[PDB]
Amino acid sequence: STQNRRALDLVAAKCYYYHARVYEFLDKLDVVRSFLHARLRTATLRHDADGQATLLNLLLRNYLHYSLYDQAEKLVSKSVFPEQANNNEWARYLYYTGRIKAIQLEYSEARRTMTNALRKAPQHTAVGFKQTVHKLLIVVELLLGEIPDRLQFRQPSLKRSLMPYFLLTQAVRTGNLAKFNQVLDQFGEKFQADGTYTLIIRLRHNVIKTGVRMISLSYSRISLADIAQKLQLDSPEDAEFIVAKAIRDGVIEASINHEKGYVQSKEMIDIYSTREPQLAFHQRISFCLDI
Amino acid sequence: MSEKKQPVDEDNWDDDNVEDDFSNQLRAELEKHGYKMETS
Amino acid sequence: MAKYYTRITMKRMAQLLDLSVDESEAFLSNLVVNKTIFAKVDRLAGIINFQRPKDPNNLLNDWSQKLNSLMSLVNKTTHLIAKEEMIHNLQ
Amino acid sequence: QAAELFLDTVSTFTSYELMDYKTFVTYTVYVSMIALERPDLREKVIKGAEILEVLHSLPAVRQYLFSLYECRYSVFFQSLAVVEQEMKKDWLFAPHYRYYVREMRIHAYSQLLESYRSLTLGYMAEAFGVGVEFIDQELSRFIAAGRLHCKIDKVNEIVETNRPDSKNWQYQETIKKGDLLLNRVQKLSRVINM
Amino acid sequence: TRPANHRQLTFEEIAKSAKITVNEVELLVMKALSVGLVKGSIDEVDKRVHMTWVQPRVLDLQQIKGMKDRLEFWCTDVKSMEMLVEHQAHDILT
Amino acid sequence: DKKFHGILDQGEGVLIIFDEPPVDKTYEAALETIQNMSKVVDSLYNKAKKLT
Amino acid sequence: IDAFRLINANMMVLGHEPRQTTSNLGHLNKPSIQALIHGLNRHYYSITINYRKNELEQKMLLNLHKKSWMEGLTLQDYSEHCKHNESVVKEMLELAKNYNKAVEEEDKMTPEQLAIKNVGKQDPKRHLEEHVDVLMTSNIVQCLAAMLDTVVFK
Amino acid sequence: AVQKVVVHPLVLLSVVDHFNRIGKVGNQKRVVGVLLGSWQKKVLDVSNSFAVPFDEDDKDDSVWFLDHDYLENMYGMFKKVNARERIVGWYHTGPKLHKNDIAINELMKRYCPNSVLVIIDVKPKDLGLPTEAYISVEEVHDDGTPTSKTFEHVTSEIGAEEAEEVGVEHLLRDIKDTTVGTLSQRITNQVHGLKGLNSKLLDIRSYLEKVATGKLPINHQIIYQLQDVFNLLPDVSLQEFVKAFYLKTNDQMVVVYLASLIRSVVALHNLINNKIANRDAEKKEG
Repeated sequence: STQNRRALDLVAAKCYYYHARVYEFLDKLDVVRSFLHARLRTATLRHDADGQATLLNLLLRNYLHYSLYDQAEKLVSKSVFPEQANNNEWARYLYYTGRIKAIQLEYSEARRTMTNALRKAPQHTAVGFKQTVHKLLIVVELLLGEIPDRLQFRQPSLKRSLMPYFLLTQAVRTGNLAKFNQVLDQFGEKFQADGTYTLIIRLRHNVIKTGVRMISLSYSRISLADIAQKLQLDSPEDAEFIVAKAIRDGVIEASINHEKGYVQSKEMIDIYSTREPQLAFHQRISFCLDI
Repeated sequence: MSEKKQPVDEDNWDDDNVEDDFSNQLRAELEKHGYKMETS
Repeated sequence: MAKYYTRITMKRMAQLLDLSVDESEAFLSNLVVNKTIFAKVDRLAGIINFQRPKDPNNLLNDWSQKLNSLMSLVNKTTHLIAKEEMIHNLQ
Repeated sequence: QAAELFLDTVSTFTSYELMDYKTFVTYTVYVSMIALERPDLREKVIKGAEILEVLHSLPAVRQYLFSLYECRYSVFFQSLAVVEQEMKKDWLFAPHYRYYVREMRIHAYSQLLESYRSLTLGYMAEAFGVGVEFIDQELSRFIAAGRLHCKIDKVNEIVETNRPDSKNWQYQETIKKGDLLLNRVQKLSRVINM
Repeated sequence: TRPANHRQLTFEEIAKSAKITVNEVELLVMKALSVGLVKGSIDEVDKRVHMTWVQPRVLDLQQIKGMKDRLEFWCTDVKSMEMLVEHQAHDILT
Repeated sequence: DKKFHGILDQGEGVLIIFDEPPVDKTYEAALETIQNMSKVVDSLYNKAKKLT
Repeated sequence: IDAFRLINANMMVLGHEPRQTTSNLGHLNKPSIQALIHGLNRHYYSITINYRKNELEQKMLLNLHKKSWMEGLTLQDYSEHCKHNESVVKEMLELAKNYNKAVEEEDKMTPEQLAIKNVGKQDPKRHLEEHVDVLMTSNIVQCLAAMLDTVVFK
Repeated sequence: AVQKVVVHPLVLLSVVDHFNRIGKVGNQKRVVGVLLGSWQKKVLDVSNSFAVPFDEDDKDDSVWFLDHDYLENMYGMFKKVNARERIVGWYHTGPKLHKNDIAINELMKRYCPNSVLVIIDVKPKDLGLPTEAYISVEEVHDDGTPTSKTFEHVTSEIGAEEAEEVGVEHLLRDIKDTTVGTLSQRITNQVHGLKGLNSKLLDIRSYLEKVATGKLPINHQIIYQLQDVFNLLPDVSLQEFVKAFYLKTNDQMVVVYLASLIRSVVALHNLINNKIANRDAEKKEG
């Protein structure tokens, strides 16, 4: 009750960043972790404010950057909620766990805690971590399909940090295949410097599903020995095969005349008499009643 | 104000979508029509 | 034929008028420009039809009418059964 | 709006900034051929005595506007190449010269396509603009862009149209603005009250 | 006899069940509509009729068994949908 | 010229004729409210954002 | 109400105050000044009353007065409900244009002055939250009742 | 011939007070009285009443008595105090429709032509409106007797009046779920109205108790309606009744999406009118 834990949990947290950057320069990292667990062990039992919060972001800061287990642990960590963390350590808290679901393939759940990690942030200008989340937030949306205009707040310090990465999503909204490869040699070295390359390498599945939606919506009765030459696939024998998983995933619906070679598609109009715009309402009806 | 504790480190929008379309497709599409009349 | 039919062929109606199929089309021309009988005829499959609009809203509207006819009818028998027991097992 | 502010062209005097009134005539006709359809181009700028005689001194713009109205589709692109080049070197249209023609292409395409339903794709080469595969790559990128309501076939060599209602497309622009305004107010309510 | 799912008989079945030719069954049903014993519509190109309303007849103690049983599971359907009402809108009104 | 509407065919010349007053009152007279209310929230910068 | 009863004017000549208060139950109601102009309290007096209510009457007038029979199990003129759903929204646009107006003349003359001065012409802010209640209960009641008829009626 | 009846809460209370003043007999007494009122514009009105002396012995229950001298002079007084008021018919207390009420009506039809009866409740428990009325119709018809006559229920409700709504709403003071918003309809007809259809479904089950075992008259004129209810049972979900349903859901909820969007910005503006009275008040006052 003297706030000796409370006022010095900040002094714990604020010295840890100097305790880290010394150790992230010339020293080790890992017996501080076991010291941090006992520091976490004494938390939440005696006092239950701002000791549950900072001791977990400072637990994550190299556990992400290591391959140690530490990610399903943070699932079964009860300390996910400290419920209040002073609006700046809380705001990046959703970011450090935001990359966790991204790096282990949890796509759609991650983009809402990436967005919430972006809009709880202060009014500063030299913001190089905000330079990172604005990059990472729409990596995972390229994995899903949606893409906003990223340069909608472009700065004299944001512009040079976007031009390789903005040129990346130039290729995704197109249907070309080696255009992705024209990026992945021109800016392959920059993507490792930001530490994102293992996410970038799997976009070839998303380019071709964007392409097959574009082609099936453009052309109605197209030969399967024509789509491969347009996608520079170099082979018609697997041009049936991507379309096979395109119906297995359910991108396009209609049939293939494999004996002839043309892929017909039905003109599916009047989605107006279907339940699905009410789902676009019911997500947004209830939310605007919440605000 | 304006702190952000650092742990780590119109006129523009419509043409960007138009830059997306003809990014590498027929920028100065001016003279091929003079050369497509005798072919097509 | 507009009252009781839904969709009849061109050849059938011209036979029930005992005249030419062209003379049958001239009869329905100057009656729907009078708009006293509405029709949507055809001269490729001979398929004419009577009182066939798009009906965007009249589906649910006539359905809602069938509820109020039904709910008035379930109220008709409900207060009628209870008196019928009162003339057999009264006292 | 700019054709609506340039609606009059009568009391618009021989001013200082467009020192030729005929330059003002060229600007008000270039914005009119986007902003309004043809129940209104067939009454307002084709019949105005104030607008007919001032481009009677112009051989270029008279041929450029009327080719869309006279359905002279092939010669339409010839002067469209002239205007768009002139639009580049001109000030104040050069911020948006690439946005103009791609709206004038899609307006010249769909005007021809909404007349018929079973128009083959090899008819538009010799009557509308040469290059069959040029038409192919151009129509493929606009249907995929979500406009120009038709549906092209490939191996029986035909272009089919459809007709959608003004419900799905009218619903589409609503969900953009509803997301945009809620993006505005949710970000606002975080900023105020800490 | 037909249930309320279709009750959509064809003219060939009338030509089977009344052994009368094709060129008279249209005259037969317009008489039936005029007297008022049936209320339905008449197609001619698909050769079917959409009968909707029929004249009510009498029945013995066996057809009430069908009207007992088709009524009986319709009772609990009023129970089942209203069960959502007083359980979900319960705190809206005590 | 939209004085009549339908479609024209080239193989044989069939004029499919159809008509519907589709809807116009419900949506676009409700759509401009959104761009009106956009200007209201912009005016809320002129009494709150500059102020508090 | 407030039944009365006379007092003797013989005691008025004596100057003697009647009715000899033994309980703090009489002086609970205050008489009106217009009745005090008349003979109260110089010729008559008030009497406190209550009412004799009983469950033999209480329940059989509550559950019988306003009972809606099958009204909410209707659809309310199904072509015109969505027609009335535009009969409000159209002027609700321009009433929001007033709300796109009245907020813009704030940070101005001290909105206590914006209380006196707005008694001539209509305001958006109260009128604009008015129709939202109307455009909700007309919709939510009618949309819910349509989706209970589909289950119960087959 | 008669549209409906209109019953005021005065006469509703003007029976129960008489049921209490005869409730001391203990054994058996039905409250039978004279119903006063008018009927104008084809709508039956009920305004006033009283009760007439009446007894009934159980053996040979066809001997009733109406002291008509008590019927004459008291109506002679009520016509004198109110010439607008007149006779409208009669009533009885009606637990279970006693037997004399086939010819009580024919005894006193020489005053009112359409001499209507009213059945009331003395023990109030139901989920409806416990006020019943019939009408007198006779028939030289189908099968029963050469002289046949059976009452038919005309619809019944409690009508209001401006003067009595002061007194009616004064005597309640218990509960009154007013403020009709989004949830008055939810309970007056969506909680209750679905359970309204309960006892209407359950009523034809009570007639269904005669499948082979119940009372001896079987149907003849009861089943033409029941044959129609299963026939006029509504349209199944295969047609554009599917499609036009999603059509209006995609239309009605648009207005709900707009209106809810408005409600946020209004209360957001009301937040700014409360930060104008917080930060601009602490520096001034303290």
